[PDB]
Amino acid sequence: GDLADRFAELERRYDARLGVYVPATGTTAAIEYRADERFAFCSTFKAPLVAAVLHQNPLTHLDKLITYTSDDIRSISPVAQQHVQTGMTIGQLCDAAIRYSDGTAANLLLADLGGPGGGTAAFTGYLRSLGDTVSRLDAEEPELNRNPPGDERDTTTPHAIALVLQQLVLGNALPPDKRALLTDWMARNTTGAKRIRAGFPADWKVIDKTGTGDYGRANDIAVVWSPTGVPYVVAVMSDRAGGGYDAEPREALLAEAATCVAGVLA
Repeated sequence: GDLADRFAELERRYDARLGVYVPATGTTAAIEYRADERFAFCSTFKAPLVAAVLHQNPLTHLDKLITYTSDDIRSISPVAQQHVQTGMTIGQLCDAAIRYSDGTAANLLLADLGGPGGGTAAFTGYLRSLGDTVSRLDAEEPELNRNPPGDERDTTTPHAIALVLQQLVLGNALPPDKRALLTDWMARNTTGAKRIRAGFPADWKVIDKTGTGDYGRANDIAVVWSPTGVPYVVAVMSDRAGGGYDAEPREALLAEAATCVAGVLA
């Protein structure tokens, strides 16, 4: 049979472009479909963003209180928009950026990393530090969701983001204490319940970070553990740019791609 042909079928059926990368392991072949094509990050960048902040600071930084105003809410911010009077610690911002894709939390973390004018360049440099010479972040929330198809700004590839996530969660990019915090935030994220999680049987552990944006963009990046505890990284990216900037993103496409990945990893 041919898994690439089945991913092409999914593209036809959803009127979408699909990108998949599951890195090879000691027990398994890579899965790669449009893996070197660019896709917008959308909120998937918030996982490596939290990694960057963890990397750059001692863990005491998690307790630093960040203050902001209602004028700083410029994107979908389910947590931050309720704490304008209290502020939020860095740890709380990390939590909100991963579990609620909070755009203001992500913009505040970008500013923590790079200063007000340098956060996106700082983030890009963190990915350069992991060996990623393709990905680039250029805008903050919400504009990073909104670039036209073909614009390289605010893009990654399934191959690049999968190998970043592999290094962050399974590899040694972060010390194991910091790694555990990133893994726990991703593990307590329910935003992706209808994406990669929906394509893996309930006895597999799935931690993930979703992304959603214009031109029908729906992404999910996950680490999964088999019932016997074998880990894999699964990156699924999609867009529906043929439908225009207001094309509906389709979570189900990512669930079905994930089902096809789970069928070959099971």
